[PDB]
Amino acid sequence: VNPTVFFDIAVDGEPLGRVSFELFADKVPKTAENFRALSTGEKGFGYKGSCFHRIIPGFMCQGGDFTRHNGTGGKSIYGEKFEDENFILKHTGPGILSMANAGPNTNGSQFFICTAKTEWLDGKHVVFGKVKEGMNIVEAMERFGSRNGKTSKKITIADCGQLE
Repeated sequence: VNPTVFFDIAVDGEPLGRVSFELFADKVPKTAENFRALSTGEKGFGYKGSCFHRIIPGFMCQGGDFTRHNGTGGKSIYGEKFEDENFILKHTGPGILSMANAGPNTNGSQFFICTAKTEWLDGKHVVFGKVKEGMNIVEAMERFGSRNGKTSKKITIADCGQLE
């Protein structure tokens, strides 16, 4: 009953592979529904064509800024920012999907994919999903990041949507 969405990832326009995510709609329904709608684009805007603007190997891949493409933009289906829903789920290891924010109750559309267990983020960023298939593709994305987060090639979401 938990939805599954996919990202087809392209590197400088060349297809890399597909990542699918389980969204924990049972535990964080309002936040999950945000990510799901933005993945299908059914509200008229969302993630298709946007880039991963910050990739730090051994830490995380950050994306979701589809209005300014650099970490300063984005917006939710609920408006420009929505509340921290809960912190039931923790940052337990690689593959965790969590919301970026700018302080309490500032969730928009930016998210990150953890590539290591980030426990210091617990209680500060809302965890709402996990990589289901294609963790190897996230590992391949990592190799295009750097210590300061700048990517050496452009990593884009060429297509996305709902599988299940």
